[PDB]
Amino acid sequence: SALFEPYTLKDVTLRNRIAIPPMCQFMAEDGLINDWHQVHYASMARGGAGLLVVEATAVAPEGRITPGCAGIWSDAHAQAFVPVVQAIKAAGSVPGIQIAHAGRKASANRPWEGDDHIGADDARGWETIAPSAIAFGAHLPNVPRAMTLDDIARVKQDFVDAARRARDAGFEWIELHFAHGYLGQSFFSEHSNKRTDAYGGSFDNRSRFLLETLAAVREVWPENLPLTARFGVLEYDGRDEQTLEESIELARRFKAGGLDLLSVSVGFTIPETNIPWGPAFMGPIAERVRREAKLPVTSAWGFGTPQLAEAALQANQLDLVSVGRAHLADPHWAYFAAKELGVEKASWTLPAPYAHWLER
Amino acid sequence: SALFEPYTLKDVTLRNRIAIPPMCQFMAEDGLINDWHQVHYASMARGGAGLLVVEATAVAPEGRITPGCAGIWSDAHAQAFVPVVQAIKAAGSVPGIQIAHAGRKASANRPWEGDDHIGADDARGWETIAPSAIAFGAHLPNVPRAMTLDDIARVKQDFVDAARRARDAGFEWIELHFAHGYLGQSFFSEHSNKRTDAYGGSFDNRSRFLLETLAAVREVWPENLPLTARFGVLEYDGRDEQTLEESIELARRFKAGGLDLLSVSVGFTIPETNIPWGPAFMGPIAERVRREAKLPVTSAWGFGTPQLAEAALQANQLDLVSVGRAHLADPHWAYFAAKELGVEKASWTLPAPYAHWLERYRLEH
Ligand SMILES: Cc1cc2nc3c(=O)[nH]c(=O)nc-3n(C[C@H](O)[C@H](O)[C@H](O)COP(=O)(O)O)c2cc1C
Ligand SMILES: Cc1cc2nc3c(=O)[nH]c(=O)nc-3n(C[C@H](O)[C@H](O)[C@H](O)COP(=O)(O)O)c2cc1C
Ligand SMILES: CCOC(=O)/C(=N\O)C(C)=O
Ligand SMILES: CCOC(=O)/C(=N\O)C(C)=O
Repeated sequence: SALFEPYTLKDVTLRNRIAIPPMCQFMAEDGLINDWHQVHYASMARGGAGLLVVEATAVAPEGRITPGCAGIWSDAHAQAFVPVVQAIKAAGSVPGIQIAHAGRKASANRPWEGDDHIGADDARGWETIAPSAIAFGAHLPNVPRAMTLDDIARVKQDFVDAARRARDAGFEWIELHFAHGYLGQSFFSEHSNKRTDAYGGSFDNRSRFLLETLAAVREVWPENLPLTARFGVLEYDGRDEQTLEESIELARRFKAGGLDLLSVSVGFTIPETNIPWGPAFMGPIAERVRREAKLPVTSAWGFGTPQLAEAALQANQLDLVSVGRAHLADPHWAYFAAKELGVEKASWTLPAPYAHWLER
Repeated sequence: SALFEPYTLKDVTLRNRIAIPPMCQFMAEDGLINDWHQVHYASMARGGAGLLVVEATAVAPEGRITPGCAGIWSDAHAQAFVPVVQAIKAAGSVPGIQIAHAGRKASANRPWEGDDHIGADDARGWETIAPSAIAFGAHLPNVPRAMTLDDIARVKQDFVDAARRARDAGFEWIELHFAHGYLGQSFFSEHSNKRTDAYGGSFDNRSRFLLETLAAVREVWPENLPLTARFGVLEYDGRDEQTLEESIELARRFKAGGLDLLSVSVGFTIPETNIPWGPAFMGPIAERVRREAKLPVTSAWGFGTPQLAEAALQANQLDLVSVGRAHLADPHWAYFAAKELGVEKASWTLPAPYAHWLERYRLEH
């Protein structure tokens, strides 16, 4: 089974090709994780996935999506991640973290608490920032404050500080969150970036915030640990061929700037789109990024059935298959996949106290 | 769905009829549980089961099955369970514990490390105790020493102390391990009990250790929390009708002694048996105990699919369905069962950070 072949990248060896992508839990308080996250991450890691990327973790308080989002904007926040890192590693998985800034989508309620913007004057809300003073719209109406050059410098340094904290907490894999309509994605997209200075307009200018942030993080993130990013490569906004071509060029520049692997996703920059509502539509798109930018990739969105994950690898569309919601449903999904694909000694995907009893 | 109806026993209410039965993890050191157990139990409790009975926990060091078994023979051992109790409760489940003494099956290797008795020249082992100096046989050849009267008094007091510690740690449900060929079961069975004193040689004498231990625990265990036991009611040794009749009479005496629920199992007292493993094969046996002894019951050993669990309740065989190995495979099995049975808002079997995203309407529209 291709899904259960190991994978090497820099000094890291993943025991299989199953990655758990970042999934916000909305359970932190003032950015601090707690026993929700400790059990959640340790259980999924014991389930057998080779890599576990911890949820979008804000580089600054205003970069949280919600009041429940994790943060890494102080040393105390970073120290709280140490037992999570160590439990993931003790399970034989590789601990990663996605560091993030929600941009204009920040200051929102938790998804099961309305999912909508909280006003900045509410005690629970705060002021949001973005490349341009233009709202997402729909349930996120609040107009963000357009960033100055000083704001750009400050946020970049927050990403750098977050990466250094993640390093010292023991994460072995980092992912910059440049996808999903948050700050980085919104600098890239002409829908949200109306700037006419050095950070807007041309392809070079729209790419600048992302490339400068990557380069600044690269100075502090160890050369021997994978440096990765998530990026939305199309929007399903009627401009897909041109947008994908530009995104592939940015991926080439990421590679030239030291990126080791790209998590290929959708932009979600604006609500006026027509994104597919079915599984594995990203397969051929991720494949094109991988082949044309000559860079390892992962992708997600419906690959959480064992045969689909296996097919994507056999087709060389992906190097790792990210499986998100299936791991919320079943933290031992990797074992389920091994069983379904007929892997020899499939139960030993799990630790001995489970594996011994579940042997075929 | 019957499987998702609440159940009340004494002053404890379970949110559904899915119980996670005790399952040894073999990961403790010197009886102390650790991060293995913390995550293991918290994750299963978040999975939605209404009751989680923590694994066989030794009342005394020599009553561990293996060097990896949990213990509760000191207050520090009990304190180690406090965060497990709290995590199970925080998840909305009810924390129980099975307190145990492995008897002649003690001093064994972990199942994936040979599963057999530790040899004499291995310093990890210890002398075992039992009603009589007779080995189980097969892969458990070590001969135990026959208990003295003082040993009997001491082990009973160890059960009392263990129950008091479990109570003080916050457990809301206790299960005495009188099954599976361990110390209590071995007092009841004529295969293993060769005594001629007050503790063997008649039905009353063979029942005595179990009834005295129950009564001693009852003095310290709160009236308002379920007092339960697991007991092997037949052996599949060619003596089933007579053995089941005696076991059901003992169950009636457990009820008279304040037992609130019986976990109905197989004796496993000796290896020379022919157990007819199959789907839900214990259903009719559990129903017979339930009806003849007039005691609520649970059982296990093949109910671990959503339809088998639901059917055992619809057939009036069980009050709670114990689902063991399926929860090792999938800690969120209770959610899986709710989904498979078409329960309304099935994903809300889980906490919100999972339930929101797994809502069937959200997934389908
Ligand atoms: C609860 C939840 C939280 C998510 N949080 C993040 C996040 O923090 N960062 C991110 O890049 N994507 C996030 N996403 C997207 C997932 O990483 C993934 O792409 C998506 O769930 C699709 O994969 P799946 O079909 O296997 O679930 C989240 C998805 C879910 C369901
Ligand atoms: C790993 C494991 C450990 C077990 N440990 C115990 C135990 O501590 N106490 C007990 O009474 N039964 C124990 N048993 C038996 C289970 O409680 C249960 O009866 C058995 O798994 C059958 O139910 P199932 O078909 O749902 O798995 C154990 C079973 C397993 C698989
Ligand atoms: C829909 C795209 O947005 C995401 O997946 C996400 N983070 O990236 C969350 C928290 O939902
Ligand atoms: C087979 C009967 O014995 C059991 O189920 C048991 N404990 O009760 C263990 C640890 O295996």
